[PDB]
Amino acid sequence: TSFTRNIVGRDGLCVDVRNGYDTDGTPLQLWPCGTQRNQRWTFDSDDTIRSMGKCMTANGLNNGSNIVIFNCSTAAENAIKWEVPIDGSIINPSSGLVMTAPRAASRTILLLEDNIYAASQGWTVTNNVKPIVASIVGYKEMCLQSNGENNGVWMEDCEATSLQQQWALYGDRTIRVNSTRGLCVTTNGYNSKDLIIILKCQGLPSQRWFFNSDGAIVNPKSRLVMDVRASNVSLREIIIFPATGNPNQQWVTQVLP
Ligand SMILES: *[C@@H]1O[C@H](CO)[C@@H](O[C@@H]2O[C@H](CO)[C@@H](O)[C@H](O)[C@H]2NC(C)=O)[C@H](O[C@@H]2O[C@@H](C)[C@@H](O)[C@@H](O)[C@@H]2O)[C@H]1NC(C)=O
Ligand SMILES: *[C@@H]1O[C@H](CO)[C@@H](O[C@@H]2O[C@H](CO)[C@@H](O)[C@H](O)[C@H]2NC(C)=O)[C@H](O[C@@H]2O[C@@H](C)[C@@H](O)[C@@H](O)[C@@H]2O)[C@H]1NC(C)=O
Ligand SMILES: *[C@@H]1O[C@H](CO)[C@@H](O[C@@H]2O[C@H](CO)[C@@H](O)[C@H](O)[C@H]2NC(C)=O)[C@H](O)[C@H]1NC(C)=O
Ligand SMILES: CC(=O)N[C@@H]1[C@@H](O)[C@@H](O)[C@@H](CO)O[C@@H]1O
Ligand SMILES: CC(=O)N[C@@H]1[C@@H](O)[C@@H](O)[C@@H](CO)O[C@@H]1O
Ligand SMILES: *[C@@H]1O[C@H](CO)[C@@H](O)[C@H](O)[C@H]1NC(C)=O
Repeated sequence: TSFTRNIVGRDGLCVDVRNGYDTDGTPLQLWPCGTQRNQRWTFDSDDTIRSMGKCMTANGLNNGSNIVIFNCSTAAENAIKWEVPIDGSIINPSSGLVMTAPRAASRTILLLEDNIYAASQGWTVTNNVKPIVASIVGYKEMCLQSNGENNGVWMEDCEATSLQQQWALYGDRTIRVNSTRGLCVTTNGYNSKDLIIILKCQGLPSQRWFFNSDGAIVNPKSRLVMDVRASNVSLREIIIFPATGNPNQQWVTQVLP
């Protein structure tokens, strides 16, 4: 009834108990991923998440409160229970606040903040601490392709040799240009028909995505899903749109060699 994994988030860095100290109150931070014990988190059926025999703990339950390691028995019960929603958040049920990395840098200290569905609030519980590299196959068995910073994404015939068809699926729930990992698939607004482009990763809600069980790629803040505009690949426009279940909104990841 328990299992142990890393937790990968912002910029592909991992949740790390700072300096590897286990004394009560030691902050959680981002640090490059590894196998050290202070990055190994055990998920127990009691909804605790433990490292080095101690619990991930909200040191307070307010906007901006720090998350620390603390003795599981002596901490407040409200402070040591967590849930891992399917969209990749890590939520403290008592407060409703979510784990947030407010900066991308190593040594950034993790905070509970109001959920805004930001990419800074996306996490992946996994033993593979590298981004998964895949083509994103969609409408007409075509492949999603990048076309540079600030430009639209669009569909093209799948080519094993097209680097701009290769996507790094990061633990913070961002979809990144594999060959330029500072750049993120980004919706240019949260309204229906807003265009999906490539922009510098800035941890924004516009840069967060969820691969749901229906084959959709969902932007959690807007609720909207990636859509090949008008089922017309020649428009070279991918938008966000309400989920319809139609072929122009169905996507599969295909892992690359
Ligand atoms: C919870 O904490 C967040 C980080 O402190 C707040 O965002 C920050 O709000 C500051 C003004 O209080 C502003 O100068 C900062 O730029 C901003 N930081 C970022 C990165 O957004 C947040 O406050 C809400 O959202 C901001 C953008 C403003 O609209 C505030 O008026 C809001 O209160 C805090 N959230 C809440 C609901 O308290
Ligand atoms: C969490 O805090 C508990 C209360 O301070 C620790 O249990 C206490 O450990 C003392 C020193 O080891 C021991 O004298 C006390 O009998 C015991 N108190 C109680 C109420 O059990 C606990 O330490 C862990 O569990 C105890 C029982 C021993 O097995 C320790 O060796 C364990 O470290 C603290 N937990 C951790 C992980 O530090
Ligand atoms: C995706 O991009 C990554 C990062 O640039 C590429 O990975 C590098 O590949 C070279 C050659 O194999 C290795 O020597 C490095 O160790 C890799 N870097 C990292 C950080 O993993 C990768 O080849 C790209 N393409 C695919 C399909 O993954
Ligand atoms: C093994 C070990 O304790 N490693 C930690 C690492 O996980 C990180 O916490 C870093 C900076 O705070 O301090 C050490 O290098
Ligand atoms: C079935 C079909 O092509 N639906 C598309 C829809 O998915 C979206 O792209 C919209 C934008 O105006 O255009 C059409 O309704
Ligand atoms: C698809 O888009 C292209 C390019 O803009 C346009 O020329 C064409 O007529 C469109 N096809 C349909 C069926 O609307």
